[PDB]
Amino acid sequence: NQLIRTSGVVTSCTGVLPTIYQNYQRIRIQESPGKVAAGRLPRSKDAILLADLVDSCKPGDEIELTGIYHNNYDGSLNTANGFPVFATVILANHVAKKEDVKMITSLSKDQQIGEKIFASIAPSIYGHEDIKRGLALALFGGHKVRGDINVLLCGDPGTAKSQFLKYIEKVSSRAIFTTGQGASAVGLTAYVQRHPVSREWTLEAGALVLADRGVCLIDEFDKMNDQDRTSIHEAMEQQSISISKAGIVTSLQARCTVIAAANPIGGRYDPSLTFSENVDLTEPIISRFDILCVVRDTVDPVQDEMLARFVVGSHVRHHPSNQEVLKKYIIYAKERVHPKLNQMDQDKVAKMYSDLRKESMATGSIPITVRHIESMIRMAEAHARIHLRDYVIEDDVNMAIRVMLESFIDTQKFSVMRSMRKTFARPEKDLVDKARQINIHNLSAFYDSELFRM
Amino acid sequence: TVRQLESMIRLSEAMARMHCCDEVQPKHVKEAFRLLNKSIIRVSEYCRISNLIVLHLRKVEEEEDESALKRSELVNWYLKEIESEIDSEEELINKKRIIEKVIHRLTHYDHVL
Repeated sequence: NQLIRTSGVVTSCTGVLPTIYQNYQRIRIQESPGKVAAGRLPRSKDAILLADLVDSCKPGDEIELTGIYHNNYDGSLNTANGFPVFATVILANHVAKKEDVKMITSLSKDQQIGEKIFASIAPSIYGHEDIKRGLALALFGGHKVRGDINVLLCGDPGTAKSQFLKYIEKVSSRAIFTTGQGASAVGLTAYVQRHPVSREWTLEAGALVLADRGVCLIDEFDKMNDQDRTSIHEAMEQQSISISKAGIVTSLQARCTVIAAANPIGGRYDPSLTFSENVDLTEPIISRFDILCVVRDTVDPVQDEMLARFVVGSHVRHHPSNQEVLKKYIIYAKERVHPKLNQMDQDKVAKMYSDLRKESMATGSIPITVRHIESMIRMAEAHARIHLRDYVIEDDVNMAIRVMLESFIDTQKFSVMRSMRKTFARPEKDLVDKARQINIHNLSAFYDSELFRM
Repeated sequence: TVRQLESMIRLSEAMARMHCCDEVQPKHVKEAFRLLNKSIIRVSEYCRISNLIVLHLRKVEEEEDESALKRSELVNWYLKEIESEIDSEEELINKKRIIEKVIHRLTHYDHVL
């Protein structure tokens, strides 16, 4: 019974859904953001639209909600469901329609701290050199200028390696653990349940919507149910729902960086049969992984020695005995750095990678796909975003080479030790290749003066 | 797995809590070691693919180069195959002792033809 000031985000609209119940509709709203202090689970809001703000609300509006919480519980007739602990009917009254940052920013441009920054990226376990690259790319998360990152890990769940992704939420702003089946409410997958005579069908709001222009973290991806796979297969391809029948049109935004880790089925390579050729599953779902990394070395007690002492030392600190400055340095950078492109140097950048493709076509029969390259070009993008030095050093060149060699190990039989020694030791699709020869992405660049008129 | 490291750390709380007499004698040290050692032990891999499929298909070419088989030549040709692949040569000798028990079991059971 008091006017309350708060904030919230509109997530979805219910135009796509089909007389007492018809007066109102149902929407899924959260208030608590991702934070270390917000670790305890909060009480979710369920707002009711009384046919007033329908079709006027669009996703991505960081708006403020103000009103009074009257507990005018309309379910006195006991013919519906009920609200959580915050037992009150929530009405909508405010939706808009149309510093330490500076001190850190001063240190951000400084090059003295810009040198040791990539030598402290992974202090928890020190991991593997490839993982840090994936983490750094994920931290920045970088018209139709979009992209997705598939970071792969090869371990086992019993070791905390499976739990290594848990440490990301300390740095990430939006992390939700699915654990597979029976996740928290909606686990990014849409499902249908049987409802009584008078209740509202559920519009499934995934964490995909809640992290618009954000980052969404997925754990235990391969332990999800087979049924969920069928629904999610189509949405992941387009990161939205697009219908072009010109009769029914709608769009639902899902633009987070899909971060997930695959779990090997049983043993690593105990069976003696082929890995790629012995799969009954569907091709397009498996082929969503851009990089297929293999583990390097098996028995290294010296490397394993360091981790054990970390555990022992860690347990010491927790027993009784009688730095946000560094967290936000990388995160804030991805919002301010937006360099421009030079027209006379655009060809030279794209020229270098094109040469590497045609080399692989000499001895073979189209054995390399452009799609793998398609991820590699966006990966180099963060390099310029970090240093802004206009060139790439040869030190980084060696590291990116190790990415590709691991991929060939998994797909090819161990006989890769004979044919690929030299690299290791030292018609719609055809038209796409044609564009790389001229270094022009736009296929409608002829008479672009008349497109501006329209 | 390393998880037992936490478990073995938990073991120490039983030992220290028992006496709390602020006195150490050497007798408690020797006797403790014997009990722990016996109980604890009981309660792509290059080795796993070379023996079962590679050696079966490798002996066709090697026989044309060597007239006979010698124990001295067995380790000699193996080193050249794995040159610059592993920067650990000392651990190879450990493989020598294990395989001898393995290979003798394979002959009566006819697992490798």
